[PDB]
Amino acid sequence: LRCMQCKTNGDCRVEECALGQDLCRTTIVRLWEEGEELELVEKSCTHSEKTNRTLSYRTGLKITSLTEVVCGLDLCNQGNSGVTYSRSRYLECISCGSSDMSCERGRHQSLQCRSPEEQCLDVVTHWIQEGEEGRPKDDRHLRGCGYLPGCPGSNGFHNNDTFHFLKCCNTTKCNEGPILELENLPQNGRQCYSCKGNSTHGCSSEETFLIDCRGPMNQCLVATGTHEPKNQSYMVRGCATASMCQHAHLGDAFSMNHIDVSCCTKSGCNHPD
Amino acid sequence: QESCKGRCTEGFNVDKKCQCDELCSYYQSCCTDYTAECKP
Amino acid sequence: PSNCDCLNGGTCVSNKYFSNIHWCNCPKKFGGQHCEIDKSKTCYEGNGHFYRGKASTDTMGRPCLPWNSATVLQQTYHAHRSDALQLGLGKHNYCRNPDNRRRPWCYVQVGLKPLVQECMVHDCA
Ligand SMILES: *[C@H]1O[C@H](CO)[C@@H](O[C@@H]2O[C@H](CO)[C@@H](O[C@H]3O[C@H](CO)[C@@H](O)[C@H](O)[C@@H]3O)[C@H](O)[C@H]2NC(C)=O)[C@H](O)[C@H]1NC(C)=O
Ligand SMILES: *[C@@H]1O[C@H](CO)[C@@H](O)[C@H](O)[C@H]1NC(C)=O
Ligand SMILES: *[C@@H]1O[C@H](CO)[C@@H](O)[C@H](O)[C@H]1NC(C)=O
Repeated sequence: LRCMQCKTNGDCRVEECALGQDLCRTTIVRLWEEGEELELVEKSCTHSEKTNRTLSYRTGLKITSLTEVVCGLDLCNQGNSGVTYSRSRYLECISCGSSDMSCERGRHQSLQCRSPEEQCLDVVTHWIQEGEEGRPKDDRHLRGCGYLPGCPGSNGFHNNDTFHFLKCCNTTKCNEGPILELENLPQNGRQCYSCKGNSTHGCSSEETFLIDCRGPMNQCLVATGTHEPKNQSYMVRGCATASMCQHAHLGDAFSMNHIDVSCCTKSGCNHPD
Repeated sequence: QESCKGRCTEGFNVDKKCQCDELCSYYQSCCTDYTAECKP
Repeated sequence: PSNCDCLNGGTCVSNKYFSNIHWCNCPKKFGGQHCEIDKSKTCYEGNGHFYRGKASTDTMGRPCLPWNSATVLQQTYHAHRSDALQLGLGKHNYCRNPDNRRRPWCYVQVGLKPLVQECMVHDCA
């Protein structure tokens, strides 16, 4: 597997598409603001459990449109995006996001999707604080049009210091209403253990303690997998939905590959033992 | 019939060719005289 | 403290669902990948070396070649060039004066080998 490697500044080359990993991908960000607009394109190798996906949302005067396409052939990210592909406008959803607080200050807006497959989405991405020296720069609330991986319906995980959530629904404006805050959803009754980091220091018995699960996240979960700048071993424990215990939905959450996720029902069943 | 000189600020017309609303460029649906007619 | 090469008080953003591509969140009269472009401005301050903003044409009306195009990629000044951001040279054909000519200029296809041409722009005097 070889791929096109392309920085947003447009400088490109060919990479013998990494080791083990084998998909090339293209990712496009379209920043659109009244008349004017701008397009960033990235291409490169990537791991196998990546897939085709969209997300699009309004912040004030502007709309942002993420999209990432995925194939698996020695050079196939090669060539242009994809007359009229928007011959129409489809589902209508509410949309806003944290970058201008449109979400947080209830300044929600109507946004129509550009394709027949897109649904309305509410994604939540919360982090206690530091890891590198500030951590991911995901907007904390984002809602709008899209088709994200493992979508129909919902999924979520939280633990001592993180909370991620995807609602993803096919009905008209089915994404509206007040923005979730976790500390804000009911305790469901389950207790589960919680940690991040390595099995020794990070996720050791002495460092792993119970938390009260909330909302529909009522399975205790253990995930092990391999982190980015290719530091192996990363483990995570917490409260999740059954949806999370199915598929590598935790992958994209925690910037992790090649991942096993055990899960269980009875409270506390979650311990390193 | 297309043409945005027609009113030029109704909104999205689901049975209509080009559009003349505020998001037509987003949806990539403007009339080629939008810019001209109502955005000089 | 800050992050990404956002300029002009841009705020950086990324997304976990999309290979953590990152990009700037720009205010008002700045756009470009990095809020690099003063979309407000219409003239240049003396010399032009610190002129950003748009304007893509030389004296004859000829349009500028893009700083990232293959031809321009053969000159001294082009977008794939480390200091490229600090020189205002990117994926656009906006006028610049990274080499302190009397004024803002650009590469223009006249003949084969393309020529540097003083550019369509006003001095704020
Ligand atoms: C479990 O994960 C811990 C994550 O931090 C790890 O801690 C420390 O990680 C750093 C990684 O940079 C190591 O230092 C190395 O990094 C620099 C390059 O930035 C090199 O120049 C140094 O020579 C060095 O190789 C530390 O060695 C490491 N030490 C600590 C605090 O433990 C743990 O080591 C990891 N252990 C497990 C469970 O595998
Ligand atoms: C989405 O993935 C499918 C394979 O399942 C592929 O056929 C398609 O081209 C991908 N993306 C788009 C919109 O082209
Ligand atoms: C959306 O997905 C399919 C469309 O046929 C359907 O079976 C499902 O029930 C729909 N979701 C609802 C009920 O809104």
